[PDB]
Order: sequence, then C-alpha cells, then structure tokens
Amino acid sequence: PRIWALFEDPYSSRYARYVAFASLFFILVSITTFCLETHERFNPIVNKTYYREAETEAFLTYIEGVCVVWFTFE
Amino acid sequence: LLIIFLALGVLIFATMIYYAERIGAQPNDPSASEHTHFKNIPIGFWWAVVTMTTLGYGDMYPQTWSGMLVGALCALAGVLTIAMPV
Repeated sequence: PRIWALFEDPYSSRYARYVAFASLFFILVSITTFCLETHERFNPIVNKTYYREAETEAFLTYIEGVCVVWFTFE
Repeated sequence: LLIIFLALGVLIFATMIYYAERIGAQPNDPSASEHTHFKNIPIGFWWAVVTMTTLGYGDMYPQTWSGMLVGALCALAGVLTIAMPV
C-alpha cells in the first residue's frame, strides 16, 4: 500500500501530493527542454571532420538525462 | 477549463505543425527549415493560438500538404475546444 500510494490521488496523502508536484515539475522541464531543443539559438552550426550540420547544446542533453533518470526511477 | 484546453491544444498542434513542415524540407539547405515559417515550436504556439481562435492573420501559415492537414485539424479542434466552455 505504501508503494502504490505514489500512484494514488495526490490529496490521498502528503507524500502523494509531494511526488505529484515533483513529477509535474519534471514533466514541465522535459517539455521545455524539448521545445528549446527545437530552437535555432540552441542549435548553432558546427564543422565536423567531412559532415556539416547543427548540433544541440550539451545542457539540454544533461537536463534530459536528469529527467529520464527521474522518470525511469518512478 | 478554457485556459487548460487552450494550452493543451496549442502545445500539441505546435509540435505537430513543426514536425509536419519538416517532411517537405529541401535537403540542400544546411538549416533544418528554410522555406517554412515554422522554424521552431514557440512560433508554433503563436500560429496555434491565431488559428484556433479563427483569427487567421496570415503572417504564418503552412505551405506543405502535411502542414495543411495539420492546419485544418487545428482550426476544427480550436473551434470545438473554444465552443466547449464559452
């Protein structure tokens, strides 16, 4: 029951509501990272030696790793 | 309820139109999107609001058959999700 209380309604407990707020924060962070990954400001063109393309910033990949770690734990 | 509906619709249709407009992207240009107004997703947010409210400024509009399908779906879903709580 204590394990499943993390998937129950948030108002059904205090840990439930706290995990709900945390998962909301992490989902919003994931969505924001996606939307900023689709941007140009964070996709500067670079030269790779012979392929020319635009690469995503490392910060977005690190934040995505953090969020995926949280989601895989849940 | 109205603001939640609008946020969900805007996000979903922005992502959909951004990905649809890149199917017909020309391979020659180095940038991912050069001929389309939907160069990123926030522009998609703006277009999705303007299109769901049946405003239709015309500053940005889809120019690809997939983009046109997404735009028709966006207009219809906007009409519906606006006429729900109003």
